[PDB]
Amino acid sequence: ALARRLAGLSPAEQEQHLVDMVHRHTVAALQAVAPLTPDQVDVQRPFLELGFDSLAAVDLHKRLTGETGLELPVTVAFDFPTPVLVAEEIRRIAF
Amino acid sequence: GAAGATAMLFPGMGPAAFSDVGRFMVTNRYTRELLAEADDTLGYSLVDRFRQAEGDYSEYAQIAFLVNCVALARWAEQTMDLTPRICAGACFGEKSVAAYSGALTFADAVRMTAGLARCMDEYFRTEHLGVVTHSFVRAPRERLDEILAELDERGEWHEISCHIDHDFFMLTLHERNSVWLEGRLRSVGAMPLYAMRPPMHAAAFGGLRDKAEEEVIAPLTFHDPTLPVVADQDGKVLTTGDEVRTMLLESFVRPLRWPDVISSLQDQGVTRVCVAGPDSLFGRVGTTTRAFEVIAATPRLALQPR
Ligand SMILES: *CC(=O)NCCNC(=O)CCNC(=O)[C@H](O)C(C)(C)COP(*)(=O)O
Ligand SMILES: [Mg+2]
Repeated sequence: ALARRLAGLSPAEQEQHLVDMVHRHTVAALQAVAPLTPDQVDVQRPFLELGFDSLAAVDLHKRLTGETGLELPVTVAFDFPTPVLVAEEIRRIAF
Repeated sequence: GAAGATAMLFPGMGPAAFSDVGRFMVTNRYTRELLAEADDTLGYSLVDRFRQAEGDYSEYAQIAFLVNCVALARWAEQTMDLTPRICAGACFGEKSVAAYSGALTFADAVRMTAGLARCMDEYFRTEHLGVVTHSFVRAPRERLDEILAELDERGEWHEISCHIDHDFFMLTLHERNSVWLEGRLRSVGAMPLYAMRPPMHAAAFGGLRDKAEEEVIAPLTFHDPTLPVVADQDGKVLTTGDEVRTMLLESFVRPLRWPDVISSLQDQGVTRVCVAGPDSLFGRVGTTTRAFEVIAATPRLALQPR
């Protein structure tokens, strides 16, 4: 289903799109911890640095499993510690 | 959010190191206010004997946790003009709600929290050696029951010690299962979180409950709480010093059912909860965050300048 919406875009536009989505859910997951965090966030900074705990990591994994409809490991936020790397990993799965 | 009553929740004791709460305990005035009442009750310097203590769940770590949660419970009320209509505590939280609800004088609560801490210390030296509580999340009820079935079939003594959420349980059993269990949890695609040892938050200590009643809970004197208290075991709403007394003893033989507490607080028309103390679970987990607008009165939040 994902591969559909991706095909047609440059590799870099697919980067942009995925990084954008993984960002959307990273701020969403980060709002549950301390709503004090802004609406946007530096996608190159590791999650735990931004203020993830174990339960946010598992929260992100639901949201991403949700939208992507893919087999992501529960520990995806730990194994790929920056939004960019989660988007990197998501692409590799979809193809 | 604001469309109903506010509840004051007290969290279960996490692995608290003086390192994490130190500056707050000596800075915050509510803590200093209680620490002085506590030092008087105990006849030693709690902060100094906490600071230089070993471990995560020390005798003095336990007292300190009560001081901090209760202090933060008050701090939150005054600073954020909260007026709770009902309070609740999970496991150790019971000791905190006891003091807060007025059900016990704060000095009695200290005497109690100390007495139990010491009864357990002495208990786990001989009883339940090598037993371990395993926290884990993304283990749906269907997938746990597969693993519990294998333990039944293997004939391995085991106890769900806390129900946290639909897919989040603490499981207490012998450590000879630890590697085995983590193996199966990852198979179903759940994530192991923590191995408690000795298994303090487990609820299979009939032996302890009797000795705790004789030496600690009996000499104490329990007044009716100034507001309803919800019970971790079943979610029942208590209103009598006696019911509180029971709530505390029951926790040696009756596991935490956090869903029931939420379900019950919801029935009591709650929309807002203030989780008072160093928490990272009872304030954060879905069971709470799906149902209520959370206010984590962490020591971090208390030290935040404005
Ligand atoms: C009342 C009661 O049962 N209290 C004890 C509940 N807690 C434990 O058994 C400790 C479990 N701790 C964890 O599972 C994790 O360390 C946390 C607290 C969920 C945080 O995980 P991550 O953010 O490091
Ligand atoms: Mg209990």
